[PDB]
Amino acid sequence: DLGKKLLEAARAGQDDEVRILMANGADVNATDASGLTPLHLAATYGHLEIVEVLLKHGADVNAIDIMGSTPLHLAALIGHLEIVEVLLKHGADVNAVDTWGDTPLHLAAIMGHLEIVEVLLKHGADVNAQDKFGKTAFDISIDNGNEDLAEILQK
Amino acid sequence: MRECISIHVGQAGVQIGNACWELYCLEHGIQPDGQMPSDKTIGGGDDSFNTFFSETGAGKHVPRAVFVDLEPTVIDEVRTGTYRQLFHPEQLITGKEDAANNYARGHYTIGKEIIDLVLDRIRKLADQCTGLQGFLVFHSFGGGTGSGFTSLLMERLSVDYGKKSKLEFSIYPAPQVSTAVVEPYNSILTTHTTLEHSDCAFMVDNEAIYDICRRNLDIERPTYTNLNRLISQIVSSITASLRFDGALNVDLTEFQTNLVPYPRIHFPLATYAPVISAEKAYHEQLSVAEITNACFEPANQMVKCDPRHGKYMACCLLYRGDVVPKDVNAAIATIKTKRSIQFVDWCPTGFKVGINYQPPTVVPGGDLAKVQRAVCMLSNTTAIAEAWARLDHKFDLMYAKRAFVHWYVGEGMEEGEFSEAREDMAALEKDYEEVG
Amino acid sequence: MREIVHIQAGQCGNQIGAKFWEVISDEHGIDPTGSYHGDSDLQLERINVYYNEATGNKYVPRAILVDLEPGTMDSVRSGPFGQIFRPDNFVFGQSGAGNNWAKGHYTEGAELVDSVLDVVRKESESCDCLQGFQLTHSLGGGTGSGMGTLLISKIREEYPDRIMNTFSVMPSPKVSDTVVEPYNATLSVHQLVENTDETYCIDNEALYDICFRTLKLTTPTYGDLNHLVSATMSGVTTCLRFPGQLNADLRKLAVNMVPFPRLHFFMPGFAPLTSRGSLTVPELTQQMFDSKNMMAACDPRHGRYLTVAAIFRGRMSMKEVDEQMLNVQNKNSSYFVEWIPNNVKTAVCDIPPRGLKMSATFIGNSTAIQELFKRISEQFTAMFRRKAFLHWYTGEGMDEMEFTEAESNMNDLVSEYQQYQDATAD
Ligand SMILES: Nc1nc2c(ncn2[C@@H]2O[C@H](COP(=O)(O)OP(=O)(O)OP(=O)(O)O)[C@@H](O)[C@H]2O)c(=O)[nH]1
Ligand SMILES: Nc1nc2c(ncn2[C@@H]2O[C@H](COP(=O)(O)OP(=O)(O)OP(=O)(O)O)[C@@H](O)[C@H]2O)c(=O)[nH]1
Ligand SMILES: COc1ccc(/N=N\c2cc(OC)c(OC)c(OC)c2)cc1O
Ligand SMILES: [Ca+2]
Ligand SMILES: [Mg+2]
Ligand SMILES: [Mg+2]
Repeated sequence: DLGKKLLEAARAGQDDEVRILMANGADVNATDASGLTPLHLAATYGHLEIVEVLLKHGADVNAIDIMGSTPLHLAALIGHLEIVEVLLKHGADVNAVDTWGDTPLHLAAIMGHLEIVEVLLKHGADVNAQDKFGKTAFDISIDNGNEDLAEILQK
Repeated sequence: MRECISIHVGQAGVQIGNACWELYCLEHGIQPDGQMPSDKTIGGGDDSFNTFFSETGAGKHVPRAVFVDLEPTVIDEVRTGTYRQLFHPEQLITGKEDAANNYARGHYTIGKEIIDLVLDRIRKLADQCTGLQGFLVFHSFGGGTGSGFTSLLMERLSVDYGKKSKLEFSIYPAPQVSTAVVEPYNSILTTHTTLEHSDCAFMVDNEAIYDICRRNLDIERPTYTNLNRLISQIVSSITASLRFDGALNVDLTEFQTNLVPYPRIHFPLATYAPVISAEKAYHEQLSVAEITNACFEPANQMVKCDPRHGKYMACCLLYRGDVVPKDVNAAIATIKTKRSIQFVDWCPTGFKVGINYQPPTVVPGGDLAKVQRAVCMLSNTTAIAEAWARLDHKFDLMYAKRAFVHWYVGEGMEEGEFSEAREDMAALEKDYEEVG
Repeated sequence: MREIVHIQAGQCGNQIGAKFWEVISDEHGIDPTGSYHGDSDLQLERINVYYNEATGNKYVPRAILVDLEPGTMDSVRSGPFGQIFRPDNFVFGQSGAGNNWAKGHYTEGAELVDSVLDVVRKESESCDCLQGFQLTHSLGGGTGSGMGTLLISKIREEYPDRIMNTFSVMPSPKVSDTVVEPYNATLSVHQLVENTDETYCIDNEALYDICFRTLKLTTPTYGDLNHLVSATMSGVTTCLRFPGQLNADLRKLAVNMVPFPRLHFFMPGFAPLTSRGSLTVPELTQQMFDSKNMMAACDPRHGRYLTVAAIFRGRMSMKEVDEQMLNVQNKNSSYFVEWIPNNVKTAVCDIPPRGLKMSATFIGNSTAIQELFKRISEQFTAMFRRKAFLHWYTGEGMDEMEFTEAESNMNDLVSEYQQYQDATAD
């Protein structure tokens, strides 16, 4: 089962191992027990090079795990700006919604990744999208008193 | 001659004690080292001043007094002050850590570390007496030591000295000079636990004394030094009958007879006049009629309340100075024809009069002008219930949310003790309503 | 109540801890070699509260320095007062905690805790009347947060009758964009609610906001932030270190500031706000109660004050201060709970801090602190919902149950603040 080893190599940042495993038939779209693919794992752990190789070998840029998280949700949440841009360039759905009604914008806003917030907005992020509690990204900036974030959202 | 022992507890009791004993020395002619040249009998005697001062074979006149605090900084100032040679060194007792403004620490945890030593030292003084009549206990309501330690002490004194009288001088809290938010709690807890162990208690409302200092003495922001000097003048006027020859309140039993009709309503109101600033050294001398009238004015009271809203159960007038008895009779007859004075139907509508013909003494450094005649009125009026209601309301606001209760419970006190103390104050308020 | 034992843990704890010892030494006239060169008897009157008196008239801080990372000792030693600390009081490990709370609390940190406790024991037995402990630490990292909270519980078991006080630095993505900090901070708040008597909440979000928006420093650094921290720390300890009308101590501050045992998280404030290099009583009292002057990113006008203590430093009329304080409380009466009578306490200290003739220090127990706890909770939930980086903690021995427990305790703390904010006298 090369899919299991490819999930581990993507998380560990083993570039050479990822290339070798794909060359021997490893499922690029393999999933773990919660539906995380190698692309979700590389995107969460900040391995830019692995994200780019997986995208050139049939990875679904919009794969969702059991909680509706896409690789873009996790890149936006952890704060990897360079991976957010690559995902958007490869067709990531900027407005994808997870099981909590969160979009990547809500996650970059909560965690204070203002540069990623700017990128999501320039790429079409919906400022009116509400989470399951009815809150938009702007509502989070108002409720938490984040003046810097409120200014960016009003651009 | 029957001896009286004074006990000063916590910062307020100690600081007020220091000012009282300095004034007593000046009144009796005792120097800071205990020497008294007017005392023709050396090494002993039975003069009226011997009720407060014992005598050594070397002629030293020593206060029959004990100073106790759970921390040493305040008592250390007595040990180094002008009157450092006056007191019995073993008469000044200190612990290392204070009650942190917490009744429970003073009563239950920290106070137990020193209660036996304090009683043993009190017994050494008692053993030197020929006919001990009782104790005068000075303390704040608001402090942890003044509230909790005093309560524990009053309980112990009731067991070891069953037939001796106990009188308190108690400092009632005011917002302007207060130390802690929990002072209403401490005030109620100590009032409930001491109620059955005290025969008479003179409350001194800090707000009343603060206002007199500002209005009469023109002191912008009175400190404890200014309050204490005025309080000592009043305490002296109340205790003068125990230390000098006279015919009124000559012993501790007589205070109970004259001022306390029933055991629980044992809180007389003190009024004092005239209070004049030392800056007015050429002031017009006020007559017996003027100073007597001033006793019925609420602004000269030691406790903030309105006697026109209550009924009198007793009224004693204690004069000091150039006062002719017929002038007192005439002034009282005038004062009687005034609708502001109502006695209860079960009491004789009479005024007890005592005159000491020596004018009051002024302390060097004090804010008061010398006067040729002064008066202190002690009355038992149901209007003092207004002081209890103000305090009970402050307690109820916090207790309804159980604010700060955890500090007391964490020091060995049961939560139920709060409700039991409050029900006792409710009964005390109804005791005054029932009389009038 | 006299001696305080100070402990500084982790990078943040040591950096702010060193700045505190540099600022209060200057106030007490103590030079870097431990010698007194001041001009007033008021400076030495309560010196024993923070310094031990060694032979040769040398005042040595009762400071214990702790860290899993070895390189922190060198940075403390190379500071202006680096040689004043006792050599045997530096207890340093061999390798860091990597911003991991589980390493500080259960593995590396737990292996170095018995060594720090031996040092605490020695300094505590050298006290005639120990009042308690003071701890400086961040909640965002691994050592000050994980090992710091472990140290607190250890000291709490051996000295259950002494006061435990902390200066706890709250994380902000504006100063450190490291996404595991809401985990470390939440796990530590769960420990702080149970094991400390009083906590000064110093929030990096507020410190950054003051430097960037008020002082107008475009790129603030730890130095600009720590200048605000050291001024606050000097301010809140004034009544512990100088005579004053009260013989103030950690227990009397607790009894009068904490109405409910869990609500012991204070919002400090300072006036005037100044930067490195760079007033009347009515201006001072107004500024001291202003949202821009608070060291926690909370608007006091969104909640209610349960209790407040204010310390004024310098030459000013005491009557002026009484009137102005009475005036603030009366015209802003809706921001105070009405069921705690006389809940504002004021003190004046003659000696002002360095370079200022006037200063005011605010210590508030305000229900608006829930805003700070809600911010951290929202971030912890965003991360925890996706299980991001949980293996880093569970792999060190932690149970996933501990995370849910910390989250639940924190949300309960927020509900408790809202309960007393909505409470009425009647
Ligand atoms: N008139 C007067 N009131 C005082 C004095 N000292 C304190 N008080 C009042 O007493 C209350 C505080 O209690 P303290 O006597 O200071 O406390 P304590 O008995 O030493 O108890 P702890 O310090 O809590 O152990 C407040 O209401 C103060 O305003 C004083 O010298 N004179
Ligand atoms: N105000 C302020 N915050 C600081 C300082 N140093 C670090 N921090 C903050 O503290 C957090 C990181 O904690 P540190 O103290 O560096 O970590 P530690 O306690 O040494 O733990 P590990 O390195 O994980 O072992 C972040 O929120 C930083 O922004 C400082 O000097 N001042
Ligand atoms: C709301 O009422 C109260 C608040 C605090 C109280 N006493 N404790 C202290 C007060 C201090 O400053 C005013 C202080 O500086 C911070 C101090 O240092 C430790 C102790 C007493 C109060 O009645
Ligand atoms: Ca004689
Ligand atoms: Mg005291
Ligand atoms: Mg570190």
